[PDB]
Amino acid sequence: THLQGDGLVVLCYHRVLPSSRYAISRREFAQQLDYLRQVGVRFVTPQEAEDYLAGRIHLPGKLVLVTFDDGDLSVYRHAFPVLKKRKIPFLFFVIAGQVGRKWEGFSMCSWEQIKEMVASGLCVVGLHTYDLHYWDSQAKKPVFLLPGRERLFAEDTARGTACLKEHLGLKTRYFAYPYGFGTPTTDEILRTQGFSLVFTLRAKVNRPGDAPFVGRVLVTPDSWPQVAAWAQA
Ligand SMILES: [Cl-]
Ligand SMILES: [Zn+2]
Repeated sequence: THLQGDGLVVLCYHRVLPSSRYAISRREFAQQLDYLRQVGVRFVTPQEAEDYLAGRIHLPGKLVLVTFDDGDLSVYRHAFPVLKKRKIPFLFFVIAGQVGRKWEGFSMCSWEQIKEMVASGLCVVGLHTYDLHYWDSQAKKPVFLLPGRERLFAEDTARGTACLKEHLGLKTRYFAYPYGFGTPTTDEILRTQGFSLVFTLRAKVNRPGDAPFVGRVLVTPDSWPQVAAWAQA
């Protein structure tokens, strides 16, 4: 996690929970947001981020976009009140086919709960596949990057966008790769299906002219000092 200079850093959170893996505590989460704001970081909307990275609106200074991956209930139960009380926008990348279910041991937000967050004007929902968030340990890569799977990826993506449109009544501009990475083949499928931004877990400071690709910092105990130092600097 190497971060220097003015530009857009995009944070990737998953769960806001007290005892789980890939989770940050409610208290710690709020303290992180507070610290960033305290030292002068500007929190940006997904639309602002797109116009910034596309250099279509113009700059300046130190920018941050908050994002969450998967659809965990804790985003509604614990993250959302923190965000709402601070009026901080965020992008929620959901596994559209796992919404309203238990997924890998965790309750997911329901559609009612996602809708309520969208209604606040703070939450924009993106797609995190429909139901292709699976890892192949034999091949050491995600199922959607396995050979001969480009068709399956295209169909899943189209299903995901259709599903979000049906529930939220909105075209889906934003996509996040499960496990953080794609190929030129999958990038192109996303482009032709109308996505304006494609988010990865490449930890970098994003600058105007980087669109459509956005590097995100996965927030961990080890990566936070780097973001905080970058912010304070
Ligand atoms: Cl929860
Ligand atoms: Zn994920």
